[PDB]
Amino acid sequence: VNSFSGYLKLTDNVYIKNADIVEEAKKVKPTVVVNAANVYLKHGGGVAGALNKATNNAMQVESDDYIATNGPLKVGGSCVLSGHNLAKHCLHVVGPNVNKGEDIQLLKSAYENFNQHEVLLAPLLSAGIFGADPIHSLRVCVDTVRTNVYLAVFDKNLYDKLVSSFL
Ligand SMILES: Nc1nc(N)c2ncn(Cc3csc(Cl)n3)c2n1
Repeated sequence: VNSFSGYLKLTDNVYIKNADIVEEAKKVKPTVVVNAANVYLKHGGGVAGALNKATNNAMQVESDDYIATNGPLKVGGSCVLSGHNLAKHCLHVVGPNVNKGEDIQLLKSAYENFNQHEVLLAPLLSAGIFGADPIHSLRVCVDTVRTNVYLAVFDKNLYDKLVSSFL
């Protein structure tokens, strides 16, 4: 038993809700929140900008020290950093950004990072301003992640479409 409430059950291990990831993390305080990061951990918009803003820029400060020491992530890769006031940990995961010309086949690789964590609160990777098809991202998530993932979709209209089209 965990603290997640109000989710539609999609499969044995995947759940979904129409929620802003920031409000959802502040309420649950999960062990792991996933950030939809870029390789530079530059948290400008989408999920990253919203999460970072909620940490009063502490996420960005921590991230800049990480990059200065380790260099950029790979597309498809991840790193674990602090969750600040939102979670114990933040798993920064880089899905392919379609609007950047990155290979969408790396979306499966990106979701594989979730399997290193028993339970996660996460957004749909590569959706929204990353330019991939959200229906596709949800399908790759369900077909790749084996651990317990609580998916949050902020756009109501998108949420309704994802549910009604899910096989
Ligand atoms: N659950 C949630 N909460 C937000 N505050 C939010 N903002 C943009 N998206 C969609 C998204 C997924 S991956 C990238 Cl990039 N954007 C969000 N999803």
